[PDB]
Amino acid sequence: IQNQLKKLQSPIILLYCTKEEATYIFEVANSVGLTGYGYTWIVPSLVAG
Amino acid sequence: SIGIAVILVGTSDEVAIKDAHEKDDFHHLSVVPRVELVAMNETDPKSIITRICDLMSDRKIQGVVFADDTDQEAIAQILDFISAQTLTPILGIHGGSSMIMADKDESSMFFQFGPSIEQQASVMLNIMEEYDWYIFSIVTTYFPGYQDFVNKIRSTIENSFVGWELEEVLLLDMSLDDGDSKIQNQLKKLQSPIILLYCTKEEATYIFEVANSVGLTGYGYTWIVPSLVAGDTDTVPSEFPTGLISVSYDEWDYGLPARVRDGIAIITTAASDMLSEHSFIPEPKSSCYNTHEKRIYQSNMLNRYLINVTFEGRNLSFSEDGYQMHPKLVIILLNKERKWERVGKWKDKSLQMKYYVWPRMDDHLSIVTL
Amino acid sequence: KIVNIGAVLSTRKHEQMFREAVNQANKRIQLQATSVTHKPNAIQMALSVCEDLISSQVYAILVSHPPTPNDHFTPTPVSYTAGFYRIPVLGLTTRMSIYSDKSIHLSFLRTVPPYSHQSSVWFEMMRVYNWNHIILLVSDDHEGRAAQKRLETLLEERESKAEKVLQFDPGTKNVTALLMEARELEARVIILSASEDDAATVYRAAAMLDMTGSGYVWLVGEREISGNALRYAPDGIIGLQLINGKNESAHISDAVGVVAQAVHELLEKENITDPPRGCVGNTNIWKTGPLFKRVLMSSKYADGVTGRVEFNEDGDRKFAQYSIMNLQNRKLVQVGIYNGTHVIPNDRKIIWPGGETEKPRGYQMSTRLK
Amino acid sequence: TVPQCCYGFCIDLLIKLARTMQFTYEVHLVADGKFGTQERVQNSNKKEWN
Repeated sequence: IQNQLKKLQSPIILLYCTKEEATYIFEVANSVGLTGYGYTWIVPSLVAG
Repeated sequence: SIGIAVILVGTSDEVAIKDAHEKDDFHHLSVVPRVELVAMNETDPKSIITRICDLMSDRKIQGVVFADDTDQEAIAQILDFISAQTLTPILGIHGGSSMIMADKDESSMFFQFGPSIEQQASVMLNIMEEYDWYIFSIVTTYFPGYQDFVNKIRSTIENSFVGWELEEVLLLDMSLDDGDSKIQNQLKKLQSPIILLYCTKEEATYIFEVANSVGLTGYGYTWIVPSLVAGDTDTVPSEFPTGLISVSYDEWDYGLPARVRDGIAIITTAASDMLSEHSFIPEPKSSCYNTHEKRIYQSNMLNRYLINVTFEGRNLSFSEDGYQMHPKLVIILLNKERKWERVGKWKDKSLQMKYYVWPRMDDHLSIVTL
Repeated sequence: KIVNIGAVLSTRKHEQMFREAVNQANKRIQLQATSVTHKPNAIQMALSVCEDLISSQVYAILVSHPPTPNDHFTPTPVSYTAGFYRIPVLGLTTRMSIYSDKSIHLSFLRTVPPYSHQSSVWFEMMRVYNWNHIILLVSDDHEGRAAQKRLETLLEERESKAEKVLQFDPGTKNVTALLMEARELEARVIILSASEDDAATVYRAAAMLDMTGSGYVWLVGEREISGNALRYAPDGIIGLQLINGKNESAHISDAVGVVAQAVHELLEKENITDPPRGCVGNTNIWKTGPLFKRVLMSSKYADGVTGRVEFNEDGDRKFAQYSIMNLQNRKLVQVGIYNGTHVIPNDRKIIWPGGETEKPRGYQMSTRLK
Repeated sequence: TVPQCCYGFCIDLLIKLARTMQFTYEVHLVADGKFGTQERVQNSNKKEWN
């Protein structure tokens, strides 16, 4: 999953998962590092709760 | 009638070298140089100094060719220091003495066989131009030689009529504690398909592990390293990416006894020509201890004349920095099984590859055209 | 267990002082003392160093300057002999800029500031005096090259290029040609960095060309103030001088304390191997060299008898003290002290060059153009 | 070199500037006779303007 997440190149990404899954994916992306300056994430109403 | 010494270390075919030494013909030079073949172990630099002192005080030793089967550069450094102190001319044939030390002493008389840092960069640039690559970046460790080579490569590529695209340069330091995270974060900024690396074996392995953790070494990445990054082609750290390109010295084709005989003959001819022309031959008291007053007889003429010699249809002129003018370099590649396979040979600013088409490692089409 | 240390010094009274210091530090794991004198040659010095390393099997070697004025040849033999086994070596009174790059000298620790710090000192002194146009006059040499490179880096940090740089040959009989070209500029802040011998020759040509009157300022170093240059030195020249550069017993205590801290922090590690006592026996590299050097480099001393002791990247003792001297009426007097952060002046007055009490502008306005 | 006479539009503008901002000058021609170009030939390893 971490190797496949590096293929993302667009500046905007939509995420559809659950709270625990969203937190895990965010930790994986922070390990990758594509969430600091030029990345924007959009999530549904169920991701926050 | 100048006595030259030849010291061997470890196991070596001394009987084969004896025939090459006896076959030397220098009748026109009239040197009539005697040969003193000695074998010794890898005991220490102190034992080497004692042996050199004994050989010098034995019978008018005016020159020495020293070879070793080890890989320490400290032996070459100690040999250069002893040659500078005794003011006698010594040469480095191969092995550990063939290592190129960066800054030579001012009042020294040393000669070695090998290419310079700029020569390796020029060979790499020529190979990249032949491979049609036109973009690359640079990364180096805290080694000062790496910074010097980077500056030389930048100065060479800056004044180029052809185009060139340099993305950025990295000067990350691996000696910092807990700084591997910052290095891994900064390595992600690389975007060019070619990258040059200037570091040591352990540092290269660590950087390769970090890059594999990042993942930019699998398909569209090509790495170029210097001759010091490999060192021993027999051993592989198993952490280097497949398809690594690096240059090295010609050691598979060059013959050790033939090279030793050629060096001895060139030194004898140069010394004979100098003694015939200048009419001054330096033969001081060959002692090791109490050498402060031994500098009464200056030997700068022999060092000035040792940078221009030729014999048997070959050019062996050295440079002001102590490096050979025209060396023989090889370019090898890594296959599937960990090993080094000779791919191309470069000499006299002329390269020669063993394949017109590079091995790519269904895309990559071929089209016929009239 | 018991582990001894070694050192090489002259003035056997200093050897007794070092023995007393070791006896005092023993009260702070048992350490012994082993020291020898200095020989009149480099080969004998290397042989004695090897013999002493075989006899004592120490892990660190302390080296100081001999009674020789040059004080540059003594650091070469001991360092070249100890670099074989990668044994760390700590210097006490070595200030030559030649031993700055880690390439030539692998393991080296300093207890005084190199001549490169004079460039930062001059930058701070010029910033304190609000100058923006300076002329750098340095002799062609390694120390001069380093002093020029450090000054150029400090200047490019603020994006301010030097007005004019003039280089001369070491030992040149005539330097009026460079002075004629330097006197055709608009700047008045001239910095001189050369040897004491060429210092007087440059001062004579400067005083003969009426270049030492009113409106000119002189920025020199420690080497330009000592020697016979004071016989031909001009009034108002501002020089530099180390606080405890002449003293050699004060740095010994701090070096011994740092080495004791490093040894206490080293014996608590795994895979530790003592340096081999087989000098003539073994010629390998001790694996306890790199890690011990890395641990000693970052071994920040809390407090000592000569101020805070730290180590820079390229093995340099930072945080030194300087005494800003001034020559008035053929007598030198201190005017201030720079404790790294800034220079705090004293209550004494400053006599500028030419007798002008007011601070000179150090610049002129060109009116004739081409 | 030989002293010659110079005059024209650029000389008049130069005189006007020297009068309006009160400086002096010593005009002299160029030896190369070329407008200027940056020779960056890699033969001598140096690049400089002419």
